[PDB]
Amino acid sequence: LFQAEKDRRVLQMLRENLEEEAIIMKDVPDWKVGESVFHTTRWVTPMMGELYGLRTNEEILSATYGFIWYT
Amino acid sequence: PFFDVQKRLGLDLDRWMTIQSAEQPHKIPGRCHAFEKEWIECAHGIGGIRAEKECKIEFDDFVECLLRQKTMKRLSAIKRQRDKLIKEGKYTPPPHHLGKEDPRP
Amino acid sequence: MNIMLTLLTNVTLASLLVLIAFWLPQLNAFSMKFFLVAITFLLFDLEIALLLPLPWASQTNNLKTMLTMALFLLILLAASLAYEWTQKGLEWAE
Amino acid sequence: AGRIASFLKNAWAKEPVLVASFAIGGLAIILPSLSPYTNYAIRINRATPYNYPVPLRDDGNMPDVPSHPQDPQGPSLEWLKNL
Amino acid sequence: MFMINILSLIIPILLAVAFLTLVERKVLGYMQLRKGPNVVGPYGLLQPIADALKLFTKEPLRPATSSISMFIIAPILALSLALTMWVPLPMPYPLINMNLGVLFMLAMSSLAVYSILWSGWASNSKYALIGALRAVAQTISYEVTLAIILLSVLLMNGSYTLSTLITTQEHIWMIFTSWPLAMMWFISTLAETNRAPFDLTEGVEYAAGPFAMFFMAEYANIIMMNAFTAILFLGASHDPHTPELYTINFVLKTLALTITFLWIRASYPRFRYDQLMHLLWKSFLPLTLALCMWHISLPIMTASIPPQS
Amino acid sequence: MPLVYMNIIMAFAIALAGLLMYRSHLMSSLLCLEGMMLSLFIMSTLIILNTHFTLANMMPIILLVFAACEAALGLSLLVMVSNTYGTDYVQNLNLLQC
Amino acid sequence: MWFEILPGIAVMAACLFIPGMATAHIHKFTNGGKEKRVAHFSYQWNLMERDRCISGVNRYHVTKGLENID
Amino acid sequence: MNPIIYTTLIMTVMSGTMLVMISSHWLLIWIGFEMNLLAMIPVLMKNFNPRATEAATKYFLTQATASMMLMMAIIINLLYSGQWTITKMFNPVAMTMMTMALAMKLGLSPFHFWVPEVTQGISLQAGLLLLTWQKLAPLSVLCQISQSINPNLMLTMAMLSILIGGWGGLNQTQLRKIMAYSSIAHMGWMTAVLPYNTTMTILNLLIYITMTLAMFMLLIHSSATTTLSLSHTWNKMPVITSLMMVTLLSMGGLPPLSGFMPKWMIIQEMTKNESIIMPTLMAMTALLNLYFYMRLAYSSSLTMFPSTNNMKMKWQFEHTKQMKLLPTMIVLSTLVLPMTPALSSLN
Amino acid sequence: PGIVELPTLEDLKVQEVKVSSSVLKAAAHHYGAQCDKPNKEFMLCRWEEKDPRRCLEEGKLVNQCALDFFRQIKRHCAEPFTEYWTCIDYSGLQLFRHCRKQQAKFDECVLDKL
Amino acid sequence: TMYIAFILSTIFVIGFVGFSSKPSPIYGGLGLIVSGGVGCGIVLNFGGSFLGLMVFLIYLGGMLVVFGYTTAMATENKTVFGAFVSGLMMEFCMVYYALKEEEVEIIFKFNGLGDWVIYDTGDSGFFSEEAMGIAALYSYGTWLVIVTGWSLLIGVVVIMEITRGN
Ligand SMILES: CCCCCCCCCCCCCCCCCC(=O)OC[C@H](COP(=O)([O-])OCC[N+](C)(C)C)OC(=O)CCCCCCCCCCCCCCCCC
Ligand SMILES: CCCCCCCCCCCCCCCCCC(=O)OC[C@H](COP(=O)([O-])OCC[N+](C)(C)C)OC(=O)CCCCCCCCCCCCCCCCC
Ligand SMILES: CCCCCCCCCCCCCCCCC[C@@H](O)O[C@H](CO[C@H](O)CCCCCCCCCCCCCCC)COP(=O)(O)OCC[N+](C)(C)C
Ligand SMILES: CCCCCCCCCCCCCCCCC[C@@H](O)O[C@H](CO[C@H](O)CCCCCCCCCCCCCCC)COP(=O)(O)OCC[N+](C)(C)C
Ligand SMILES: CCCCCCCC/C=C/CCCCCCCC(=O)OC[C@H](COP(=O)(O)OCCN)OC(=O)CCCCCCC/C=C/CCCCCCCC
Ligand SMILES: CCCCCCCC/C=C/CCCCCCCC(=O)OC[C@H](COP(=O)(O)OCCN)OC(=O)CCCCCCC/C=C/CCCCCCCC
Ligand SMILES: CC(C)NC(=N)NC(=N)Nc1ccc(Cl)cc1
Repeated sequence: LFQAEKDRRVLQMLRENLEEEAIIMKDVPDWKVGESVFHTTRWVTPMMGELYGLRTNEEILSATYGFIWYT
Repeated sequence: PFFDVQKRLGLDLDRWMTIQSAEQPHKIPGRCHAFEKEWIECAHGIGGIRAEKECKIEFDDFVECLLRQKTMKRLSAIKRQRDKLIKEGKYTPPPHHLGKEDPRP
Repeated sequence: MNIMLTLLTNVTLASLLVLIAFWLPQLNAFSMKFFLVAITFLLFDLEIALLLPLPWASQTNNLKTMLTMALFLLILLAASLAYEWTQKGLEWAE
Repeated sequence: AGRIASFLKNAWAKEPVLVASFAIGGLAIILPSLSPYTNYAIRINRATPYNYPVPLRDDGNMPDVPSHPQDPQGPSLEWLKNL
Repeated sequence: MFMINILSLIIPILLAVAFLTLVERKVLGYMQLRKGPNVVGPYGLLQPIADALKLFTKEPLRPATSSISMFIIAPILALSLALTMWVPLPMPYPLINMNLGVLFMLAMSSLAVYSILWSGWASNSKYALIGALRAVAQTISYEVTLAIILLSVLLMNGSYTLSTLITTQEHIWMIFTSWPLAMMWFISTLAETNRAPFDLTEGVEYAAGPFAMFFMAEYANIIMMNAFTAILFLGASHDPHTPELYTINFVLKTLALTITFLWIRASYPRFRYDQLMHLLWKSFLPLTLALCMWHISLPIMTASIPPQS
Repeated sequence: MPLVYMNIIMAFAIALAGLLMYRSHLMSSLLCLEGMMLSLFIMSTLIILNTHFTLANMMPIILLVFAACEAALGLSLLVMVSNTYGTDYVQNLNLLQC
Repeated sequence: MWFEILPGIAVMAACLFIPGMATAHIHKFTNGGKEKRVAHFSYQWNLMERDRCISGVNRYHVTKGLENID
Repeated sequence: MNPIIYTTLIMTVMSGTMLVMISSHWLLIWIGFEMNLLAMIPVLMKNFNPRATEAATKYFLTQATASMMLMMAIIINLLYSGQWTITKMFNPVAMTMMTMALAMKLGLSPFHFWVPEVTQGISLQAGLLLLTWQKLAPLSVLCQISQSINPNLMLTMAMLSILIGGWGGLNQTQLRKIMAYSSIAHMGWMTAVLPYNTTMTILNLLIYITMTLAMFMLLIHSSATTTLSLSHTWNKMPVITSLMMVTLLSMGGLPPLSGFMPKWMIIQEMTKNESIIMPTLMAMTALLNLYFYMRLAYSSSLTMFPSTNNMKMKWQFEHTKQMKLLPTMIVLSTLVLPMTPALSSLN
Repeated sequence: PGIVELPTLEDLKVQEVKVSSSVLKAAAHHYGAQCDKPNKEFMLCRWEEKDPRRCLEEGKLVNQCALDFFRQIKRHCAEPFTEYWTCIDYSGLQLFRHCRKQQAKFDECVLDKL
Repeated sequence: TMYIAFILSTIFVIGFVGFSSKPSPIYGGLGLIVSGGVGCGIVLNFGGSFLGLMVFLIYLGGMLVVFGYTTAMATENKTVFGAFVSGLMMEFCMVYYALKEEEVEIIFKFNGLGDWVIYDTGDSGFFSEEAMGIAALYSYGTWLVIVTGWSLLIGVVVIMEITRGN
């Protein structure tokens, strides 16, 4: 169950980030939306920055240091 | 220079630790296991010169997975554009990026 | 964060107490034998560092190999101690 | 055996700490090899599930692979239960 | 609330240090057939306060030829590291629950060694420097022995977690399991804390307020060592719904161990420096290595390896 | 590569420069030598933890052990030189000439 | 007599009682009358984060169940 | 030093070098280097004196700095490639750091001063072992990583080594310093041929090792450490002086001796790759080495320097210790030119 | 190079199993025994495809099976299960050792009913 | 974010600058202790708990204690301040360059966006990957244990022989 929930959450966050990127980068001369940086079409595990780049600092800090700082 | 005693005697002194796609304890995968495996399978058995000349796509994918230079550049460009837009006030963040949203289980 | 706050509180309280005690009345107006002990301690501390990851190493499926390696490290440590003992590195004669 | 007996007698009267340490070390080295429970310990370590038991695609030629966790096929921890 | 918890951990420790000074004086007196302080307060319950007030309102004697930076840092470091080693101790719940708590204790002690060296080098006096060097040698040797013993003990625990230590000792006592290690651990803790028969340093330059800082740090270290020994070898039963029983039992065991420290100091004469140095490297270290080998081999040969989680 | 790696490499370079520029004492040279190993340990552990190289986690421990053994050897040589000459000054090491 | 040592030992015991009892009381107070969750591993931390998310009041200790699903 | 401890340390040095030469892991190679240095220091400090202590201290400082640089290069290579296997390094900066560290270990210029300093500080056996083994190992590492070596930097260091060795040997008078500068020049030749043919590198290594062993063992036999001390050997055992003279002639590259074969093969290999100026300059610069070889040979073999009076007692007594493989090393260092095509076997 | 394909938010919506970790852990062995088939299908899909986007339907089926399992539990043994997961929730480590009585009552309830 | 790791790295570099300026052996040792503590903080913040505690314990308790002990038993300028100022200026210039934009004019190319960005979303379960990898020194790593133990024994013999004298 947790694997399915994690996959769904990751996909939803990626879609939200893609929509926001499309909204923001609508005036750049040459900027494809959702363009990958890999030559392969294989699925690549999203980076932490790719998911929490455009979110709040509290959420970023929680996601990056929550387990390390919890004692 | 290189007396390959390990290959001659069938030993495993350090070939287990040579690469990160080998057998790991508890089957813990590496960060770039797939990219390294693809690069190794491309470059195996063709020699160093041909490996450098031909498996450039695989090597570039491996290096991109390792260092994340291009991904970081893209994210920084997006962040810079967003900051410039919100400085003028033309662009406003959505509620979920603003901080008013329900997370997912 | 919690550990950092605890350390900061401890250091701050210690400094405050030391400064209060310091200014409350102030209102106005080579030995070779000793050196070898340090080197032996450093080497045995390195051996201890090697021996530290033992509790987790007992959970592996190669119990025989793990036991052999741990006993080998301990035997080498004992051999170093015995060599120093026989060569009189532990003597405090003068 | 007279010489070794005399040596042991003198060591037990002069360096009892060294005699005890050497005896403990010798027992520590020898006993695990001549023990029946080492295999039990190895099996217990191997029986502990850390990773997820990824299932296999059924091909019709897996008689020893259970189709359900409660099926009689597959490894059983009855020995560990009675231990 | 976390700051409240930190203060509740800190201030009672200092109060316990002061009343431990009082209790030590009274116990030594009664063992020596005297009475001990029973005049300053009712049954002498004002002597720590009087001593603290006098030491605070006493004139200091900071040397002109001294490094002020080290002269100030050394007592601060000593007191901070004395107070820091109480945050991972469970009683029954640690203030800071760490996955690797034992290694934190070892690192804190190893850093606490620095205070003696810095204090000796701050006075710019040759003789105090020599005394500090001898103290450093003794402390580092017994640190090696303590580290090996603590490694040996935790092989029956499965991890470096003191909560897991409590869970392991739920049934029986690690002192029943490994009493020779308990003997050597107790003696090595005595030598590390520099109590008799190992008080070679006291058998000087600091005075008035800064001296009280070192005294409090040393007594806090003694109490912490006794509490750690009680947790490690005299594990009490923990009930999740009534944690106060475990706290009472743990405090009683810690008091018993500290009283035993005072008892030993009263009873025994003093070792010589070379005699206590030969005591470790030629009597404790070989036995410690042999018992470490035995405790490595025992879980494997008996199929009793503790769980990692 | 992020800026943390840049700072670690800069620290290693500074420690290396300090070793190559003696002032009076040989002890300071050993201290600068030990700083380089600290920077190397930090860089190695950051790289290994970032890439989840599980089997490589034992490399920093081996590096630390060997470098501490080298430090002990250097301290032994330094105390021998100090016993011979009276001070740990590098100026006394001039009997041999090129 | 020897029982005159007890008041000092009593004060020491009272002082040493405070840390553990205070820690337990604070842990039960800041977690809704329950023991503080021990997140020694990433699995436990993920469980805590999921509990906080499903609670929605940004408190992991606010537990929900059958009355919440249906 | 106890004989058992001495042989244990020698075997530890050899085992470290063997680990370096057989390991396919950078961590294991670094471990081998560390073990080699650790076991080598007491060999230098065997005969205890302030000069030996100073030489050992300088050697330790140099080797520790080189090891730190090598480990930094390994880490940098790991950062950009994530590979531990010793192959063509994937980062130019890491390759440059590795090349500089290995040059410092070998003694190539401008990292050469410690070579004469330590060689003068330590005794003859220590100098022999130092030169031979401590140049055997890093050359193996360089041969393994040859395909990524920067030719410009490698050839610059090689030519600097040749020139510095020639001039230092010209000015020096001490036999051990002369041997150190000779070693520097020969290492320069080897590293010059390295980026083109590791087989030629190995051939030069073998010939240089044979000649150095012969020369050092002759010096030990004659118990001479200076020019004037060697000038008295003709009055006690003139055979040794003649053997030393022919060995010195061979080390200078004079045909038809064995020393001409490495220079000849290196010149051929370098001129195959359309490189003429470098072989020409390298060949012309060896004349300085031959000059100080000939100057040393004048004082010992071709002339008769004045002797002393106790040399009569020296005549009365006889040498006791026998050198191992001395005649074989003398023959192999002067009469193996007609066996040159064995470099195919060496390949 | 190329455009990453991502499913739209409409097909990423499904009724989540909104229960706490204590509730999930209380009904863990029974959940694994009863909803074994969809869970194993989803895990095999994930380990073969190596792509989250290729096994969304299996995840939805897993969620549906979990919801059905919890509804079946609530219809019959709501109170014994409530006591069991209340007992489990108190412990910081959520151990099964301290609730051997509530677990026994819950197992007796589910065995008799379902 | 708060650039906590970046601040720790800057403090690490500043301590290195001080201890390489070397006002005195004791002050350099103290600066090296501070820098070691900062590096332990860096690795602990990254997530290497066992390796950070190992560096703390070994380095500070054993390695820098014997350095001070040797220095303390010996007891035997504008250049230091100038070097310290130059190092601080260089570090501040590099930090400003990196924060303003990608400082690629150095021999390496650095992009500054976040050590949380450079992380990964993966996670283990009911075990520590670092702890398991380090404990693999006995199951795997048999050769490493043998060579390290032999090196340590030879180092004991070496320090015994060198300090003998004669
Ligand atoms: C005078 C000498 C001074 C030497 C040191 C000077 C520099 C001090 C630098 C401090 C760095 C702090 C690092 C930790 C930052 C937070 C990281 C974190 O959250 O870690 C979680 C970890 C959690 O522990 P864990 O290992 O159980 O983590 C696993 C469990 N999870 C993942 C669930 C958390 O915390 C620790 O490891 C605690 C130990 C920290 C050790 C470093 C600090 C030592 C402080 C004492 C020495 C200095 C005393 C100075 C006194 C005054 C002198 C004048
Ligand atoms: C100065 C002379 C000292 C003489 C010896 C004093 C200690 C006696 C024990 C043997 C010698 C010391 C050995 C090392 C320490 C051993 C610790 C030990 O076993 O301790 C035993 C007990 C605690 O053990 P316990 O039996 O309670 O714990 C049971 C543990 N489980 C459940 C795991 C089996 O502690 C003491 O007796 C404390 C002694 C020191 C304090 C003296 C003042 C208090 C006197 C008793 C007060 C009783 C009421 C307290 C309040 C109750 C409220 C409900
Ligand atoms: C084969 C011919 C060798 C000739 C030369 C021999 C002497 C060379 C120098 C010493 C080399 C030692 C060999 C080390 C190779 C290690 C690999 C091999 O030994 O396998 C190990 C097997 O472990 C064994 O217990 C041997 C451990 C090493 C031997 C005991 C210690 C010997 C130390 C020798 C040097 C001591 C130096 C100091 C002397 C005083 C590791 O087990 P591993 O495959 O991975 O995983 C478990 C799988 N099992 C269960 C099937 C084994
Ligand atoms: C947790 C820490 C607790 C620390 C204290 C624990 C034990 C406390 C025991 C106190 C028992 C009461 C002591 C009373 C002593 C006599 C009081 C009186 O005699 O002194 C007066 C002045 O003394 C003070 O006012 C009383 C102080 C009592 C103690 C206060 C609490 C102790 C301070 C706690 C500080 C804790 C921090 C320090 C830790 C080291 C002067 O009165 P006087 O001039 O003759 O008047 C004439 C006498 N007549 C009336 C009968 C005719
Ligand atoms: C009745 C016993 C029943 C059990 C018997 C089982 C077998 C026991 C076998 C015991 C072996 C005998 C060892 C005792 C002899 C030790 C040598 C001795 O007698 O002492 C000499 C001398 C001490 O005399 P000093 O006080 O220093 O100088 C005196 C100056 N006038 O000892 C030495 O020289 C050192 C020799 C041993 C070094 C010990 C160093 C640490 C080694 C112990 C670690 C144990 C590891 C276990 C590994 C065992 C397998 C190898
Ligand atoms: C058997 C071991 C004993 C030998 C070693 C002991 C060393 C002690 C050396 C004695 C010399 C005294 C100076 C050393 C300690 C300095 C203490 C100090 O600075 O106190 C300052 C403080 C000043 O007054 P305040 O309290 O600040 O203001 C309020 C005034 N009522 O206290 C004082 O009154 C002291 C002022 C005068 C004392 C100094 C006079 C003697 C100085 C001569 C130089 C001797 C230096 C000793 C050299 C030691 C090596 C040979
Ligand atoms: C060992 C002797 C000198 N000590 C004592 N009898 N009492 C003691 N040093 N005085 C003291 C009392 C309380 C406090 Cl918080 C600090 C110092």
